[PDB]
Amino acid sequence: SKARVYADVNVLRPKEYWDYEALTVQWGEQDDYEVVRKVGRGKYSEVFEGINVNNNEKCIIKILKPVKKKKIKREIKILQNLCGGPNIVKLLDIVRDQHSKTPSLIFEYVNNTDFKVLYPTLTDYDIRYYIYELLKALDYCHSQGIMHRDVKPHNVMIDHELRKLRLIDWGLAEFYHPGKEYNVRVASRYFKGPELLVDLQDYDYSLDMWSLGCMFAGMIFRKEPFFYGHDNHDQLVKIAKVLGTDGLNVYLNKYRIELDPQLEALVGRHSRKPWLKFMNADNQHLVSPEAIDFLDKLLRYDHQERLTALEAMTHPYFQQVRAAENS
Ligand SMILES: O=C(O)Cn1cnc2c(Br)c(Br)c(Br)c(Br)c21
Repeated sequence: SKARVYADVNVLRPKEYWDYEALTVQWGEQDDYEVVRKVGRGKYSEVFEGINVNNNEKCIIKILKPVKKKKIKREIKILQNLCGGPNIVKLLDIVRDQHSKTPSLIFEYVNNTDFKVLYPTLTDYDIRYYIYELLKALDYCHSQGIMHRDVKPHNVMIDHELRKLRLIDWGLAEFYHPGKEYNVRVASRYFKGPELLVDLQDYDYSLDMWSLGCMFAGMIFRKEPFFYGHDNHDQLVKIAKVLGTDGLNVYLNKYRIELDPQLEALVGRHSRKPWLKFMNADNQHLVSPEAIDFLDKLLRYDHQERLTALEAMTHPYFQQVRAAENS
């Protein structure tokens, strides 16, 4: 398998663009940044609102938990390469503690609202608008030879008062090289594409479009998360019960993949459910043939058949967002 767009971005660029192991980190001054309050945490970092003591401007300080040199360089290089792109979080400095060597990444501040409380209040137009803004970020990173590989609501910061969005946490992101076999232990379970779940390692930017489609399904159907598996096997089952097993077998045969027999046994046999099986009273104002059409074109087993992010931006579901942007 090869990406159908942007396959040659790293082939054409200087080796230094993508050879992140050759990066020499240029450390700033740790005392320029002071922690104000904790705002997030995860397996690989704790996140704080901070202040730059020189100019009294807010920032975000991401303090990294113990990590290999290779992995920190990958995230720094990808952030450096993407800084300035539409709706991409901006890495401003990189510092570390002298005694422990604990590194902190310093970002422009973003004033986010908890998605679990925000999404119930978004109107149909707001869903179209924020998904468009997220697609700007995905088409940009893909155009720069990068897959994010962890798109989920937790990594999409939205300041709803200011209608501003940033795609954050580039810690799982990778450069795309044609034919490379990648680790499938990426993304959050509920957003993992079928490629990860069936061990197709030569995947590409289209992985991010499956994760996007799971986010979008969750928003328009008001079902968080949309595919609610308890482990990676159960995740494929939850997908197969919606998309049907016929499509799955076609996919598996095309890429000459066989399922582990236990996984095969769990998946069983399922007809394709129609997307309208999911509409109900709470979500009804958000669900339309344009939304379903757009969703159906993202949630395909075959990663080669999904819309690209640039194709998604042009889908008529977004016509009003485009028209508004034009003036
Ligand atoms: O995980 C990350 O990269 C950083 N991270 C975690 N929670 C984060 C929040 Br809340 C904001 Br606002 C920003 Br900006 C980043 Br950057 C965050």
